[PDB]
Amino acid sequence: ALYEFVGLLDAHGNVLEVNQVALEGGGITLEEIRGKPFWKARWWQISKKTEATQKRLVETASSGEFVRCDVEILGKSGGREVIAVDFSLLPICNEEGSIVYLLAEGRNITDKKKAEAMLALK
Amino acid sequence: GAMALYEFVGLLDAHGNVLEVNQVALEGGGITLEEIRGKPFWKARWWQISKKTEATQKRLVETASSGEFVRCDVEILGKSGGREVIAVDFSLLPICNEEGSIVYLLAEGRNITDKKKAEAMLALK
Repeated sequence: ALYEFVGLLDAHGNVLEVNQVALEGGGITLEEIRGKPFWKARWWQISKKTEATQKRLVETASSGEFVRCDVEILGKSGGREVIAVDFSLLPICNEEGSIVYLLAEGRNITDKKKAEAMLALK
Repeated sequence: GAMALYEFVGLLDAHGNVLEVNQVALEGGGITLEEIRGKPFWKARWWQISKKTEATQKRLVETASSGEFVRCDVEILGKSGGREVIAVDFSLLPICNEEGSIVYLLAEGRNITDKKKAEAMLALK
């Protein structure tokens, strides 16, 4: 559905723009994180594993690969509280096909109706 | 400095309705996001120098909405809270999702006013 959180990154994952709702959820101001890697921002700082995971998702998108996965973030009450989020990274190319930005999107799934994945039988 | 690499940017939906705009663009136009959110980009005050400028921006957004990349120079009410005209190198990038469907348009612009002034001076014969 239309995102709840959204951010624009350059192709190295550095933060360019972030909507107010995401900044309020993480307890972060844009000026504090702008120009620096997205994985360093507080949303991704539950642990060294969550940080590393997000750096890896940014590397995958920076390569042209679309990312979608459920993740946990410090994303509620000014960075105090963990929420689960459906998270996506869209590589944005220019007319020649070179990746120039990344779009980070998320929606809070903490109250979303419990859903079943499609699992292979084999 | 380090951040000079980017100036105005906005995120539109696939039909050009406004979703997000950065503060440099809003302050330069004297516009708040709430006056323009969910309504066509070409109705926002940057593009209202005349009916011509508005009609061209609507064409540019329809071009990008069809999946084509747009870049060209334009003039906007984009300095001193919308009070002054600046020339801008303006681009719209259609953004596709994983299935290849257009989901958003990225609007970017850089102020090239001093740049055109300099080109005109170097052009003097």
